[PDB]
Amino acid sequence: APVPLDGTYRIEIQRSKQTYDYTPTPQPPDVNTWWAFRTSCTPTECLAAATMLDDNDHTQAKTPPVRPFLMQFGEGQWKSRPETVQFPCVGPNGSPSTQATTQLLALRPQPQGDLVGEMVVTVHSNECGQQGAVIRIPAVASRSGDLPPAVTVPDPAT
Amino acid sequence: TAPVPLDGTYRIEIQRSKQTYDYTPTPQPPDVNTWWAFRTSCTPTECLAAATMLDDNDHTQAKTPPVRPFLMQFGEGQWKSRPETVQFPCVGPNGSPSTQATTQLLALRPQPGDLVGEMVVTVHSNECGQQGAVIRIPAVASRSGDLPPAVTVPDPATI
Repeated sequence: APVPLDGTYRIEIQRSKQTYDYTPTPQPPDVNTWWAFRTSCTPTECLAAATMLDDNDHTQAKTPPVRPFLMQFGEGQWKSRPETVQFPCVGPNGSPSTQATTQLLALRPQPQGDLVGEMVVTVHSNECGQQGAVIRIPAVASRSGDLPPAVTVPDPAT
Repeated sequence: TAPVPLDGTYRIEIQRSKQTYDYTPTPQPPDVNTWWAFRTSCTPTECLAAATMLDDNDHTQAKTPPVRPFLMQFGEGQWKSRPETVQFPCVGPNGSPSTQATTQLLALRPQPGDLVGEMVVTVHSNECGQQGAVIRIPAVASRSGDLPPAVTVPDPATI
């Protein structure tokens, strides 16, 4: 004979505390993407461009053509341009919505030819109560071989 | 000859973003140079560094009164300090002085043994029309010798 639920109740869902049931693989899984990179260096500044490759086949360009990934080196790191991305979300009230975000990738080179850095997501609007929140996601890039013959990369300077 | 008279309402527009300094062979404004006594503590999980600020006239001495110890943490290929919430005076698009809420930090990327990076100032309020503006200032740090004997640095893991 449980005590009856009668009346107004506030229900509080503590999302910041959510956990996954143990599993020996990252949850959510990492996002792995393959890129054909090319670099153009003036004696003033360096730019790199990247064409996205297919996940089922790293020998082929991804179709339809993904916009070329532009990165610029400066102040010790590679950094892409902030992309203004809309983002679905759920507000503190349960109501689904969408919030405005800036996303970029920063990548810092290491001796052996690998890079380490992060993706940075910034929320600019407050539809879901997160205006001003900054999410950082660790990132690793490693060169796994040379350009695939079937794939062009445009000149970064153009 | 005699000029056309100024009579009536006039809008005056001052294009600050286009301000320039009269030529001078030194950076304007001048670089800010500051000296720091650093010490590092690395666990196999994460590394921290702390720094005591040294005196502007005499690099052998701690700056007084004691500046808060400069905390930096290494992660994802760089040294980064914690965002300091700093109020900043400013003038709005209307001329009225005011002050805006800013977040400031320093990021420093190590090089084969110097460091290079930037200070990042973010504006969080809109009293001067700059909410969301991000200012980046290039930064260079170089080790110019050892710890001065007259100067302690706290353990980074303290606090």
